[PDB]
Amino acid sequence: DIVLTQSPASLAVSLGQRATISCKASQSVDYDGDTYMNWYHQKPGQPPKLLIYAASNLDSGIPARFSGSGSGTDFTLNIHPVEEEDAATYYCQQTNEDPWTFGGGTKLEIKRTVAAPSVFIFPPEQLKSGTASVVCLLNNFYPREAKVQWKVDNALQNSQESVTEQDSKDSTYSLSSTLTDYEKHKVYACEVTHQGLSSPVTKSFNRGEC
Amino acid sequence: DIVLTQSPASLAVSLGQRATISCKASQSVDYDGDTYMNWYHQKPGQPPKLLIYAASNLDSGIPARFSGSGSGTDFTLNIHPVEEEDAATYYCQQTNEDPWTFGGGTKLEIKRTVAAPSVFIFPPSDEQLSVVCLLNNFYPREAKVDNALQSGNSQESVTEQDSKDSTYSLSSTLTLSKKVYACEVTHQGLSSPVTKSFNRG
Amino acid sequence: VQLQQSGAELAKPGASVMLSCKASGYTFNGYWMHWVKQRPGQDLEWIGYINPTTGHTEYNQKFKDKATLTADESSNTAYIELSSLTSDDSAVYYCARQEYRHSWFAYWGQGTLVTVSAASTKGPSVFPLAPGTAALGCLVKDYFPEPVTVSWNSGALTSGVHTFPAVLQSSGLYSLSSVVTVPYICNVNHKPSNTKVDKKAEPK
Amino acid sequence: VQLQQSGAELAKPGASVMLSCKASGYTFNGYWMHWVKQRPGQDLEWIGYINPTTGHTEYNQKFKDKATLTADESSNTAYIELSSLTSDDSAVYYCARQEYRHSWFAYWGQGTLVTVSAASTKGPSVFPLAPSSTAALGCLVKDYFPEPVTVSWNSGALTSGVHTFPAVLQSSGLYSLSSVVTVPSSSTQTYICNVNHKPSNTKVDKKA
Amino acid sequence: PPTVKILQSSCDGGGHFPPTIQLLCLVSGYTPGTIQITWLEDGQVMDVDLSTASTTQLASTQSELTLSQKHWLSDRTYTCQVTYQTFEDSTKKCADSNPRGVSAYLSRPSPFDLFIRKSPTITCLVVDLAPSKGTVQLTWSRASGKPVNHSTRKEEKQRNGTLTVTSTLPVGTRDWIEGETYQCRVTHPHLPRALMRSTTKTSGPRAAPEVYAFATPEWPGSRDKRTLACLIQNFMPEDISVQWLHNEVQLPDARHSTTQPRKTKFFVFSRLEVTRAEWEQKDEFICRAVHEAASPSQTVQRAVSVN
Amino acid sequence: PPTVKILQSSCDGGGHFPPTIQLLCLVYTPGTIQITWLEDGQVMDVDLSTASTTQASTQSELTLSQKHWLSDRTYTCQVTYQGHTFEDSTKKCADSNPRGVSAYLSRPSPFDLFIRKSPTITCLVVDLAPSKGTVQLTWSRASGKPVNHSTRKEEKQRNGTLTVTSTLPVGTRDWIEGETYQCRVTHPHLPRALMRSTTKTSGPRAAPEVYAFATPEWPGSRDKRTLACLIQNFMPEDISVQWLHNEVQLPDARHSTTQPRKTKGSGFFVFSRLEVTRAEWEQKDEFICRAVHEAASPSQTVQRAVSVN
Ligand SMILES: *[C@@H]1O[C@H](CO)[C@@H](O[C@@H]2O[C@H](CO)[C@@H](O[C@@H]3O[C@H](CO[C@H]4O[C@H](CO)[C@@H](O)[C@H](O[C@H]5O[C@H](CO)[C@@H](O)[C@H](O)[C@@H]5O)[C@@H]4O)[C@@H](O)[C@H](O[C@H]4O[C@H](CO)[C@@H](O)[C@H](O)[C@@H]4O[C@H]4O[C@H](CO)[C@@H](O)[C@H](O)[C@@H]4O)[C@@H]3O)[C@H](O)[C@H]2NC(C)=O)[C@H](O)[C@H]1NC(C)=O
Ligand SMILES: *[C@@H]1O[C@H](CO)[C@@H](O[C@@H]2O[C@H](CO)[C@@H](O[C@@H]3O[C@H](CO[C@H]4O[C@H](CO)[C@@H](O)[C@H](O)[C@@H]4O)[C@@H](O)[C@H](O[C@H]4O[C@H](CO)[C@@H](O)[C@H](O)[C@@H]4O[C@H]4O[C@H](CO)[C@@H](O)[C@H](O)[C@@H]4O)[C@@H]3O)[C@H](O)[C@H]2NC(C)=O)[C@H](O)[C@H]1NC(C)=O
Repeated sequence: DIVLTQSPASLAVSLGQRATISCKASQSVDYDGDTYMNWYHQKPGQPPKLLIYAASNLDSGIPARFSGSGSGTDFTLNIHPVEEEDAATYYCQQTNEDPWTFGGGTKLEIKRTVAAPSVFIFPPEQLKSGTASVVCLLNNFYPREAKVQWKVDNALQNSQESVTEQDSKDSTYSLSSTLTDYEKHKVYACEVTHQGLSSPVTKSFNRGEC
Repeated sequence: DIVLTQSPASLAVSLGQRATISCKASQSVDYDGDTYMNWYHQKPGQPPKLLIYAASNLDSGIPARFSGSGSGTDFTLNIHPVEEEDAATYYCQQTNEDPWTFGGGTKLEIKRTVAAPSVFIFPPSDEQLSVVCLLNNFYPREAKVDNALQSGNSQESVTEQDSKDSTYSLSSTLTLSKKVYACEVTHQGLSSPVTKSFNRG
Repeated sequence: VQLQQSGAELAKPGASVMLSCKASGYTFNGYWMHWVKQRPGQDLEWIGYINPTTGHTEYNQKFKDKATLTADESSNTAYIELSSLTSDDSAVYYCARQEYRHSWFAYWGQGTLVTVSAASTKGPSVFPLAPGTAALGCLVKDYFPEPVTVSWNSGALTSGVHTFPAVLQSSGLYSLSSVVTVPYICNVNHKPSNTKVDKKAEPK
Repeated sequence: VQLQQSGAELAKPGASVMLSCKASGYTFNGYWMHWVKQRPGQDLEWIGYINPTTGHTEYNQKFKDKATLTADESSNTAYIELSSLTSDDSAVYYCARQEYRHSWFAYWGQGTLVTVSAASTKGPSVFPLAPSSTAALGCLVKDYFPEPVTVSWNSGALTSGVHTFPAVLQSSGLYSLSSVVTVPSSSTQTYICNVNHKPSNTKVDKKA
Repeated sequence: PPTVKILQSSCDGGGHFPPTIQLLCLVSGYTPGTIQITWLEDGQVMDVDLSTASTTQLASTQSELTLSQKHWLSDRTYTCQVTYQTFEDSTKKCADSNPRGVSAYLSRPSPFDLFIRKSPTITCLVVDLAPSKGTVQLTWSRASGKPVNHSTRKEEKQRNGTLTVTSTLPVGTRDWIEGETYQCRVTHPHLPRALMRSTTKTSGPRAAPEVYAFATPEWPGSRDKRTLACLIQNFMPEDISVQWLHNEVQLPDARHSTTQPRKTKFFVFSRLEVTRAEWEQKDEFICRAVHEAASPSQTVQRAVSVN
Repeated sequence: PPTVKILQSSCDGGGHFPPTIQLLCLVYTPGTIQITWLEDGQVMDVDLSTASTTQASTQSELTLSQKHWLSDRTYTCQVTYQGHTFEDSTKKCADSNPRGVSAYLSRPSPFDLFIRKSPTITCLVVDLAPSKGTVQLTWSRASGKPVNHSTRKEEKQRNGTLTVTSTLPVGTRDWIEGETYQCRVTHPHLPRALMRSTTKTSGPRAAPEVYAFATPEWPGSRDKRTLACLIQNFMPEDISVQWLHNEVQLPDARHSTTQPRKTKGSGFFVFSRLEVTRAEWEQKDEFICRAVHEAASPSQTVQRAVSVN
């Protein structure tokens, strides 16, 4: 068994510079003048896609920014210049000796400008289900770091959050929070503090108001 | 300049027997682990055709009686069983290095049951005013062609061993520039010599 | 030129399942079919390969007791069976194909989400999200097993749609939500439960 | 995949002759075409080859001054020009062809017989043979130069049982060839031999 | 007198084959009358459910044969048969202009398996074969036709995306030495022409090998391990088996690196490296050579020591 | 709206081609229409085609020579119908398993760069057909500076293949500076050009080691003895070996040396064999096995002597 190792595990590159990732193996994947190392990358939910094969050859329909180099046990991939749709997880692969094996993987975050999240709130019609839930959405914000706190009667208290992947077009993340005794309290609010906000913003609503 | 020396230069094999020809070389005809030795045979009037290449490979459309073996400096060609159509001269060739060179040749003769010639005397044509004594389809080639036993007033000509009858034929031209003409013939298959005679008219 | 995998699966611990992979077109020189296991958030593992033209098999030593490959060239379909399933065996299974004179995967499969659980299938409940540009969304909570997918009007509203990854609720069921910004109808599909629910985005 | 060469030729000592060898068809990958000399009843001697695509050549040490290979790619034709013709040059000349990825010869030509002498080009003399009584009739080709002569029976209608004897040199320095053919005793039909002498461009035919 | 000509579908702008190849047979310029159109695949009749015909009137007629990519590329022969009161035109898959082709090798038994182990085997090998063409059969036959034992067949996927089929045939101990020749027949449907290869015991002189063992001096920094070398030269012919023995037992091939026989002006070099604990147990290593011309029992060896 | 598709000539029953290749282009609302052929983009002589129109049905047949059809040229049927253009293309059907071209570019031998100080590189092309003998390869330097004059020669091999070898001299200072040279190969049969680059070896460099031996006297060779030499543990693989007797160098054809191969640990290794005569050792019982290497010290030369008695 050959063991491959990539470095780093994650990095953030801005638009206009070159990204660089290396991958080292337990054996020389060279053989009789040929080198058997490839470069894949996959976006969330999708199967991987080949970018560079044989350590220095480009596949069909791949931009000229992606290039590789190396031999023996050291290999290197470059992305110059980086575009907005390059955020993915990149893998190296060896195909010289069974069993075939892959590298660890290197996640790519796109460094862009600051963006404050647009805040919307949604109350539970669905109240007939026997239990209520409050969802607060933060759409198209950067970076991923953001805080959300729930105010029940203007007081903090059973919440789970999810974050979408970095978008390929907007290059921004999005966050959701599900706040699941409901009728016993009056006012609900979603407190969000973000680096793009000069002042902390909060959206509020009263139950059955209209 | 690799030279090839094949032996023997002439041999006779019975019909259905086994023919063996050796081809010796001055240098290894092998290179890169492979043998560059070929085998051809030449019919009269025609160019040679390839019988076996790389010593141990038969060409497309060659009978299964031909088999070649050997490498390095000594090679061998085997024919079994021999048929009447194999009457030709065999040459071995090397393609190992320039210049390509052939052997001395081996003439294979197909032995068979002895046959007597059909003798005929032809008086000369009146358009010239040249006797012709024909012996057709006999075997073997050992033959002896005014009641005057002469010598030096006639010429000879012989055909090749036929490819389907395996027999020879001979032509004799007794010349007479401007009354009794005849031709005597003695052969091994015949019991006693026979004569064909013709008129002065 | 592309490949087509089977649908999502749900299996009990210790049983066996069958997964497929369909190849398009025709290649007269042949091909090799490989299987690659991956848990969401883990490195890629090579299970093995099988030559559909001859049926020959070679397995990773760590998968010889768990995986056995099968293929039928009459329909360009590749199969794989997993025995003695545990919680560590649940993952997503890609099928990749190696072409002739190639040493790289040229075509990948869509991926088959397999979950090993003793619990039965549970259907989702879809609730809308009622609120210059505003937003509208839909909430699909409490479903099992993964995954369940959602869309907006079957291509009517594509841009501005954000559907977050599934969040495992503490009860044992999953939960997800989709939104859309407009300055619409939600199409929620859950194949393991054989339930397709539609929901419109309008205030109420 | 056939090779046809020039016909018979005659040359004076010290002159030059060029022999052609054209290949039928278009072969994509290319091919080397050699030339092989065969003296009267002696060994097969190798001369050299030429790649018509580029014109590169390699000659033998013996024929380096006697032969010159030329070729044109467009017409699939090769040429060999022999200078300083001598009696040693009176021989049969074949053009063999080696194909791509072959350690041997694949196609051979019919051969171009070259006779180097000072004798005059002479037409043949055809005299029939009288059948007197399996019947037999023949034809006599006398006093022709140079060799060879093309003989055909019934313009190619009768080919079985025919014997065309090799030429023999007469005392006056001229050639003589004979041909016979055997037919059933009834014989009903006609038997005519057609003779062609390529060097002198003469063609005759006589009846039995 | 009808004229028969066949056209076919043109390939893609990048040379690709379409999903379906279409053979259009054109029979034009015949006196109007009764006429029949039949398609023939490799000599046998194809059913008319894959063909459509169109007739107009001189007189000309066209029929379009619809084949799949697996059909036309199967290297088969198709003939448009027109029976007019028999005229025909044939076509097959356009062959490669520079085809790589197949190569096959058939080696001879090792002198170790022939003399010491006394279980000699020959092996037939085909390399550079596609995924398909992977059931290519390798059947055995002898020059005399005498029975052969069962043969093994194994296939191995290579690094360059190729496949190699291997077939090993055991031979009788006395039968191989007298001079029998064994044949290997390679055939597959895609492969048009059968490939044939044979082997036999070498027919040349016989000369015993000269064995010489030596040890490399103590190189700076190389005290925990030592390099041993063995030179074997002037043996005929090139069939030889080189082994290394330590503590009166043989070592695997992976421990040493041995060259291939090259012709002498044959000689081989082998290189075995030992560890510190290797010579401490038994400070003696035997470079054993198995050759047909050796004596007493087709084996000649020499020892070597580290100190 | 017109419709356009092309049909070509079918191959012989044995998969062979006709002498020529004919391509028929079949073309809707009647009006203005005209057909044009394009050879890899360039327009062709309209005299090469013969058009036909039936009212509508319009077609045009273009006859190609097998040389150009097999040269992998792309041909386009350009049809302008009552306004705008519509195009269909076609090239020769690709081979199933082709052989392709094979090219090699070698590094200068250390004896030329270090001992003689006049290195040379070479662009080698192996295994191709005779008609691809006119394949002209063109040198080029990555720095943009012009290249010196090179040598070209074609060679007829045993296996009936051709080999065109092109040697290029280089400047000593330029090579060590880390230059990259490229060989560009062109031929009408290949629509695209093949290129390959080589440069100096950069990486860990280790010094070679020499061990010489003289075989004992064997009973059957009274007047001959074999000399061996083992070189090992050197990086990288670029090296050159020579034998010396009586202060002169023996030709390369005098000793049978092998190609480098990696050791079980660090370095490569090479064996060498030398057959000298009895008169060779009686004149001077001394034989040197020298080697030129990058990391060889001091002057890139290391050798040892050996005697037979
Ligand atoms: C894609 O990759 C694959 C990798 O699998 C390549 O496949 C290889 O292709 C090569 C050549 O195409 C094959 O080599 C042939 O092997 C024949 C059998 O040899 C085997 O047995 C010997 C024991 O005798 C083993 O030691 C060998 O393996 C080991 O040894 C070699 C050193 O030799 C090491 O380098 C290896 O790493 C191994 O450790 C083999 O397994 C062999 O007979 C044959 O040799 C003929 O040709 C050479 C010149 O090339 C001659 O010198 C030689 O003499 C042979 O020629 C005739 O003469 C002998 C007389 O003894 C006859 O016996 C022969 O039959 C022959 O008629 C050749 O070397 C290799 O086997 C094969 N690999 C496998 C696994 O099958 C593909 O080529 C590659 N594709 C491309 C496009 O490159
Ligand atoms: C018909 O027969 C002919 C010969 O009769 C045959 O041509 C030969 O083909 C082979 C294979 O294509 C050629 O071998 C190559 O030769 C080059 C050049 O080597 C020179 O230099 C060495 C050492 O200096 C000398 O020993 C040699 O004699 C030459 O002078 C080699 O460089 C090639 O080696 C490559 O492959 C090896 C094994 O795979 C590797 O170990 C080696 O490192 C080389 O690897 C490649 O990649 C490296 C990666 O960086 C790169 O740096 C290297 O430069 C290299 O590109 C190879 O051995 C041989 O030269 C040909 N001979 C002639 C006279 O043309 C035909 O192939 C044959 N046809 C058929 C169909 O079989």
